[PDB]
Amino acid sequence: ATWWIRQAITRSIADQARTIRIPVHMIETINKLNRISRQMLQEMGREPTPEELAERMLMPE
Amino acid sequence: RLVIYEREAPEGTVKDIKEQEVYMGEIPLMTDNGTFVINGTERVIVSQLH
Amino acid sequence: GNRRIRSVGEMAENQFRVGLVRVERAVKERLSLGDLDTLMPQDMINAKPI
Repeated sequence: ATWWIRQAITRSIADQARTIRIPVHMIETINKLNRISRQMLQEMGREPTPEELAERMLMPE
Repeated sequence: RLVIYEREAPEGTVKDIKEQEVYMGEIPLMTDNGTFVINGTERVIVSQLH
Repeated sequence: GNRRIRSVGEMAENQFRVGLVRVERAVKERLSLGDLDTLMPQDMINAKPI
């Protein structure tokens, strides 16, 4: 059952907790960005330029 | 300095990785005249009496 | 004799202290699940909060 509940919670959290609902891949995309910004924060000592993360990220960047 | 104790110690370390100076925040600096510049604007911090 | 005077230096230290406890909770959170040799003292401590 854990999987189903965990599936159920998350699938709902993704869906309704934002005043503007956004599709899931978008959320997952976002999450990917913060995580990188963390390492890159101190790794770079300043913080990544908007295009810094762009090559780290797959998409059109 | 990150120390890891051998599990079920007497305390001794498995590995210690010294991460060189992880960066945390940028703290504002006080000017030679005792003022601060936060966003382009000189701001002074009043001493408190409590 | 009962009115004490603080001033900027002390005040920044107090806020910074709060910044360090709120990082402490997080740090413990990561050491909860930790793998031995993968992570180092960077992957844990954030910047923006402080």
